[PDB]
Amino acid sequence: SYFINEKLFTEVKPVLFTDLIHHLKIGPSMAKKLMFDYYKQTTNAKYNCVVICCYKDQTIKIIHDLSNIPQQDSIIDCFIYAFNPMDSFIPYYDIIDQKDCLTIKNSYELK
Amino acid sequence: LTKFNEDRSLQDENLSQPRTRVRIVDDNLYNKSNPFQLCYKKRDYGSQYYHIYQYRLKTFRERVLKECDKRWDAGFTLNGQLVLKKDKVLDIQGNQPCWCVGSIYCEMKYKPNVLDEVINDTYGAPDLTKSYTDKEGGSDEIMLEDESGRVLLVGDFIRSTPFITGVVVGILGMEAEAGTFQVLDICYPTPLPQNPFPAPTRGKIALVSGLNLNNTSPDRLLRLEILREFLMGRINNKIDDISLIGRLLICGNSVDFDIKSVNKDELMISLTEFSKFLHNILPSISVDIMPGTNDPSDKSLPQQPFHKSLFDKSLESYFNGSNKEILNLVTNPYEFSYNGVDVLAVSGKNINDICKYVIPSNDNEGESNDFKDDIEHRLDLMECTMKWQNIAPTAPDTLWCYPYTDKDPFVLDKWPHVYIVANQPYFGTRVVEIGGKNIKIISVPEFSSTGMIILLDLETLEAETVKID
Amino acid sequence: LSSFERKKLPTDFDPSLYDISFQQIDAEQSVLNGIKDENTSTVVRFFGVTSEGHSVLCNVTGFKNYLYVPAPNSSDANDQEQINKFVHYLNETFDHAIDSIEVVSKQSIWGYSGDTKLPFWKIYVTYPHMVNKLRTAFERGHLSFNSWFSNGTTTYDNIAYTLRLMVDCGIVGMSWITLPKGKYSMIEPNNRVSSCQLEVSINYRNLIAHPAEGDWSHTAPLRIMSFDIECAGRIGVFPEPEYDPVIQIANVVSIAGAKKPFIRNVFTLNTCSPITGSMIFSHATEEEMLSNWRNFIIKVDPDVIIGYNTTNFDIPYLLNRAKALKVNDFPYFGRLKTVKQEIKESVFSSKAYGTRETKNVNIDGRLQLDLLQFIQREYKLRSYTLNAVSAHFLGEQKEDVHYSIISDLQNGDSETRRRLAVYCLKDAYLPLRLMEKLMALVNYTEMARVTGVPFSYLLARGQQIKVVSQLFRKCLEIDTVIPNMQSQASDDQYEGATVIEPIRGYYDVPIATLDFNSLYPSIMMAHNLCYTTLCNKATVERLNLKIDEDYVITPNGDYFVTTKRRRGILPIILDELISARKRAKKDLRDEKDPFKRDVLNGRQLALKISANSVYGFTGATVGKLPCLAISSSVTAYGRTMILKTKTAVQEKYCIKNGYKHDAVVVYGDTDSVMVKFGTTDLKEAMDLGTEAAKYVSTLFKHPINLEFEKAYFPYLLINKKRYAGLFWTNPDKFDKLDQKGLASVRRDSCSLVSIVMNKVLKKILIERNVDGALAFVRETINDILHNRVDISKLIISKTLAPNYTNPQPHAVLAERMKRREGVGPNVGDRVDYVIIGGNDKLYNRAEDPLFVLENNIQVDSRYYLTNQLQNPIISIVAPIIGDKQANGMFVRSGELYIKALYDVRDLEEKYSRLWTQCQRCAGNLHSEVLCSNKNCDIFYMRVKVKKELQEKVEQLSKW
DNA sequence: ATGGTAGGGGAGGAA
DNA sequence: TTCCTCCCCTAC
Ligand SMILES: Nc1ccn([C@H]2C[C@H](O)[C@@H](COP(=O)(O)OP(=O)(O)OP(=O)(O)O)O2)c(=O)n1
Ligand code: SF4
Ligand SMILES: [Ca+2]
Ligand SMILES: [Ca+2]
Ligand SMILES: [Ca+2]
Ligand SMILES: [Ca+2]
Ligand SMILES: [Ca+2]
Repeated sequence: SYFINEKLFTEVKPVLFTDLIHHLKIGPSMAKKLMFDYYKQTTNAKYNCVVICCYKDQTIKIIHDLSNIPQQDSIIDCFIYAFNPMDSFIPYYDIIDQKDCLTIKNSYELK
Repeated sequence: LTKFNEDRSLQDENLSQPRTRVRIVDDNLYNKSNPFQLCYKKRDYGSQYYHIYQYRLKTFRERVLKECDKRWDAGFTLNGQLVLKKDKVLDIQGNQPCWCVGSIYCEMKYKPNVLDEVINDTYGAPDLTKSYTDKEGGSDEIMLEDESGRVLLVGDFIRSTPFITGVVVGILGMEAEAGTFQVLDICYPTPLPQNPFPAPTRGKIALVSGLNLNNTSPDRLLRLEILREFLMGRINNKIDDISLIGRLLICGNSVDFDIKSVNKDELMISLTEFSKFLHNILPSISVDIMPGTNDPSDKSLPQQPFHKSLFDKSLESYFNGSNKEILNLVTNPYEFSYNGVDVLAVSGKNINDICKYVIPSNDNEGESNDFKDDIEHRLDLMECTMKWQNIAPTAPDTLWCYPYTDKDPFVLDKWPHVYIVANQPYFGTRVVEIGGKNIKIISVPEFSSTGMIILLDLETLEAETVKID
Repeated sequence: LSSFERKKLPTDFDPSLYDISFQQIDAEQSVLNGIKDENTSTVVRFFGVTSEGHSVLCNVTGFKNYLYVPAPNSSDANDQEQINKFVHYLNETFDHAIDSIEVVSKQSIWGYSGDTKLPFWKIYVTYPHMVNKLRTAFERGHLSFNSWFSNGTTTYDNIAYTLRLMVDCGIVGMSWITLPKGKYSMIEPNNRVSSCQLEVSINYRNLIAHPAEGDWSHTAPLRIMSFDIECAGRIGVFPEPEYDPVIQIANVVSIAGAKKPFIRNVFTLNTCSPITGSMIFSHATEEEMLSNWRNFIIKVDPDVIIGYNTTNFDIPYLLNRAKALKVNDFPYFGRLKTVKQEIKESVFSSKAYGTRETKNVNIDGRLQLDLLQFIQREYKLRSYTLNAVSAHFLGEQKEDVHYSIISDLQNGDSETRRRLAVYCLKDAYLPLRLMEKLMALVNYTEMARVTGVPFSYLLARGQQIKVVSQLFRKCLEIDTVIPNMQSQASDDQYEGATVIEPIRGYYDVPIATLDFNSLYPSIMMAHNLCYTTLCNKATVERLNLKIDEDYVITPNGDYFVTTKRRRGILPIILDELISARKRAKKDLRDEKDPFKRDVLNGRQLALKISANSVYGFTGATVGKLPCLAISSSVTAYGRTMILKTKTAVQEKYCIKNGYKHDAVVVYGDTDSVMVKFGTTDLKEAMDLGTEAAKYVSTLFKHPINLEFEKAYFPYLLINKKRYAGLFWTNPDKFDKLDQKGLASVRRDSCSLVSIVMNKVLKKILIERNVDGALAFVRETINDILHNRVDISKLIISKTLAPNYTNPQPHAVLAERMKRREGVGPNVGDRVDYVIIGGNDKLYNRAEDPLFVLENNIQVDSRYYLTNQLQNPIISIVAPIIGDKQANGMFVRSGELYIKALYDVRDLEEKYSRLWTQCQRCAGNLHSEVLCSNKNCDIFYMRVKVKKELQEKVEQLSKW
């Protein structure tokens, strides 16, 4: 469900919203919602929020300046990206187990 | 109010599928013959850098003459002493009009000279030398070499067009001071054929260049990961706009490191990170990696593809035989054929060096007819490089090459519909048309300084950009 | 062709109303068919050119060569009838040749015997060659007449006829002569013997010979003709005149002191396409080519046929070729119509110039200034090939066409022949540019005007002839004769000067340097040393001279008389020669161009070898007038001046006298004293050196002068006559880095050592980081051991010698080259070689670089590291770090694939740069570039990088 | 015919 | 293995 001790707090490495897809097998259009409700209510301790912003012209920016840019229109979606309560920066990535993809299967078999 | 816009952007579709979708299959032309491909064996470095020039002249003489028979024709009546005729560049005298063909060769003072560096014991220094031309000195000379002769050129035209070395275009002028020309008209070679592409069920291509990964992480790795996530459709609505992107094309400068200091340490961690990204992205998109100038590949321009050894063990399943459709690893200037749309791509060094010729250096005044600053002049340089049939004019002279013998791959044989040049500082596109044939010149920008990745449609050829930050 | 022939003579020209005034460039003895003037028929022909550009052939008629003998000591010697019977007897014996015997009162040049003048007999002869026979007869004693000269006598004033006329009339070489209006006669067109425009004849009493100072110091419009030839030789065999033709002959005739030549030609053997700016006389056969070239020279009438290696190769080749082609009228192209040019091989040996065999050709009336000889005399360089001297002086390395491709270029078509023609034009315009830059004519004109020898002696004979000429002129001024002394076959040596023991070490204190201006000349002028001031103890007792007032006893015990008694002539000669050096140094003081200040520095450094050679004259046992009592008496007086300076500065600038530190003279070589004042400041060390120069010069007699020369803030005194430091003249910026003797300024050390030592010294002395210096040293030792130094940096050069006892590497190499190619280096040519690897002895193991670059033989690296680079570097780094460290200095698949791929990425970026710089150099973008300018940096490098890139790519193929 | 002497340093050969 | 001639070159 929402195993939020080792998913956020003791998750001390910054937790990406794709880790939800890879672990809980949840979908992106649902993992964003899980992160959403989490930071809305479940939060109890200090946690830094990082949010992506995609516009009509397809611009993808994350710094989001905490105040605004022409958001008064042109914003298609605004998904809550990774959290970093450790607050510094710089996650690290690696090989990831596939076969959990609802995005798209490329075209071909790996042979 | 940041929280309320989040609340509004609550999308909660919640299916999107289990049911992974499939990208639209756009397949490169199966490996038949790549003119830019040289195995490391059979490279005979014995010959000199003169078979290249001889072949260029020998092949462009016909291309220029097929146009010069009609324009400047044998009965052309220029003001007086009509055109008298062709000649051999040295066999010219008098003030009568005349026209010959020759491989222009510039002579600038700031073009770095290796003999001077050796005699000054300063060989091996940083080669910053931002530009070659001497604008504030006017000392730049533009000769017209041929088989036997070297005629200096002066006039007004050499202030209009670039006139880059190595190119072979027939000139027409009046001998002024027994050594120079007074250029009057320039003949570019005959138009070159294209391939026909049928109008019809979709297609796109994600172009990206200048990744420049290293140990330092000023958002570079994070921008790359956001890129793969957006290419996964995980950043936007799932399909119908990202489901069909088809293929990625990394266009060089993927791994940037300091050769001068690191001693090959970071050049491995960068490659491991790059292989992590490739393993994360390959089950979803096919990828074609193309070596740049700052990459584990040759410095000679026909750079051969990346080696399988550079990549992590994780990707070994991809490097198995009969899997070129997933990962490609092509030579640097490559002639793809994606669903019939012949797209020719470069790492972007040729245009960089051409601009080094034309653009001035630190001057220490503003010209509109000249003084290419950097906005559209780069697209004009690519236009010329599609007029001048070869795609690397100053090849042996300033952007070094394997000293070919009896063949030069750079001189074009047929125009491609698309001509992508990489690592350009600015993004631009022009649907140029010359000789009844039209091509599309896309100029992909760097993915390090900027965030743009171009999405080129393969049925309307109207590329669009998407900026990542 | 309306520009060739000189300015036409004025129409209204007659022997009256005009004063032919011209500059004489040449002079040679000849006989003049016609009436004997003043009982003699021989004449001296003064070729020259007047101010407007007309040629001249003034024949100076009427001079009779004379021989001086002391009047025999007898009673009848004062009887006129006896003298007349004597000249009668001589005419009986010596072919009616002796004219008369004048009685003149002269004195000898040897010693101050008093103010009384002996009576001498001036024996005139009709033709000047008779004086040699007469002198031999007088010296042996064959004359038998009243027991006068039966024992034997010593003759006087032994000098050639031409120089005798030039001395008596007062004509220095390259000076101005004015034939007065109406005093001269013109040779009628029937009896003309030359091609010159004005061919006159004057009596020697009439002509006015101006001194070369004042209004008569300018120079006439000479016509310098440079040229060059190229021969089409058989394959693999050097061009031999008997079988290999001359195919082209360039020409760059020009006027002296002009910006650009006014003639260019190329006489080709076949048809040649036109070149812009240069006529092309294309002939059909070689005989016609040679004859037309001769006619061309005769029509142009150049004055100075300059070239590069023309004396040894070009002109002899042309002459032997014309001889082999039965062209009989070719070899007559001097200013005289019917004198054949012939080759006379002569050898010149000297300590300062070395043995070298030359093939002199007698082009009568025209100077010759083969630039090879001029440079081999004036400049010390590693090699003297045209490429290398052009790269050194002009600063340009240009293509040098391959030898074997000359035959193909010739037998191709008119375009290839135009290519040959432009090559020849470059080769022929090179010597003229060199002559204009180096200022050959101007310097040699000053030398021939100051000394007195003709211009032809400056490049064909040593310094003794200059001293002889100046001596004879001064003696003639002062009524003196020079006794003919048979050479004292040899000696061992006399005493030299003192080289103070060095306090070796590395000094961070400033090191002042106090030296004397022209030491030995100043001593000679100061203490009146001369031949005519020499004296002995008996003479002092006879004449009753007083000490320190009329004579001085030199620290060698020899006596000389003060200027109150006599004024020696060597003071006067030296005065002129070091007062001309002052006005040659008053020019580079006012010179801005940096390359002009190392040519105006080669003019003050040639009038200081010419003043220190007046001493060497007195010191040379072999060679006339050797007096080892003026020459071993300046070395003393030079050994008691450093011994007095090193004792005065060391004991004045001490703590007792109110100073901060005790001064210490750490070194000093024959005049200098590298005093270390003890202060760290540099503006104070210079301020003390300047004060010391004044105080010490106060102790000696005028003109002896000690001046503060330079300073060295960092100083590295390796050994005796070897050191290095920074050259400071003003206390705010250093001028350069001096290396006095170290293996970097030697020329028998590979260029690698020079470069390494210069960089090491630069770091240690200027940059002051010793650790960075050592790191570079270790970096080089790896390069040598891994074969990463280019052959251009491993070439050693030594001067071949005439004969050897202990075999030398370059000597065996020269023999082997002669055996391989058919021609090898001659005596006096520097031989270039690198030491290949092997087991047999060193001398058997040395090869021509072009043989190493054509057979890939392995350059011995252990030898270079151990012998060449080790000891110099150790010697210069041991003072800083101590000897121990110095000697110590010389005693998975992925990461593997990143290597051999960032190595090829460094070789294929140098390969292209080099093999496209060759194209930018030859200018030939479209055809093959075959270069053989083996004195080019990139030479030996392009092939190495190619052989390395091929191998590295072959190796990278495997992965 | 040919200016001088002092002196370092390399190669090698004999005792 | 230590002097002791040649031999080249330079410094003054
Ligand atoms: N080619 C030479 C150089 C020098 N000396 C002798 C005579 C000098 O008087 C003395 C001094 O040597 P220098 O090199 O210092 O020459 P000078 O000091 O005489 O000239 P200057 O002081 O003007 O530099 O050495 C010589 O006999 N032959
Ligand atoms: S080798 Fe190259 S750089 Fe050297 S002279 Fe020849 S062309 Fe010039
Ligand atoms: Ca020549
Ligand atoms: Ca001195
Ligand atoms: Ca001195
Ligand atoms: Ca001085
Ligand atoms: Ca010694």
